[PDB]
Amino acid sequence: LSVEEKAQIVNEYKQAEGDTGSPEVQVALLSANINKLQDHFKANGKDHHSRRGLIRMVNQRRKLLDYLKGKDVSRYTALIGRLGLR
RNA sequence: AGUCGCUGGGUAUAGACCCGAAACCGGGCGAUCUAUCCAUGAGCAGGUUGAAGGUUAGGUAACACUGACUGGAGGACCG
Ligand SMILES: [Mg+2]
Ligand SMILES: [Mg+2]
Repeated sequence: LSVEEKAQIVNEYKQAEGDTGSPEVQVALLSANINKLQDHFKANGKDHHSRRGLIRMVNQRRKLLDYLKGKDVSRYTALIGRLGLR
């Protein structure tokens, strides 16, 4: 993922902060990066050592959602529907 | 003492006392039956079975894979 494509996302899903630590910043950065790789793995089929890196990012994303659900519900469904998951 | 007739018995060559093969060769006739092919036609009551596919619900990062609804394949099944 590029540098300005990171800066496009942090500007968008900022929690009126200027700050990159909140889960709505972190979940957004991972989800844009999984969608980019899906055509790398339709050309490269036998790329197994890079398949291993993608499953790290998927499992990291389901851990931050349950932390988000384990605190609030209003912040949760305002983020699930804004990305279209589950 | 031989020669040319005539009438008889033989012999040679021609179907050669009469009847009787299976086969072989040469010009034709035939695919209105039957054996394949070609062009143009039509014939097969009824009653079962239920493939692939598709839709949608779940499902998965995605493809997996599940269910339901449909669907109408076969040198398929009874008749
Ligand atoms: Mg004829
Ligand atoms: Mg004929």
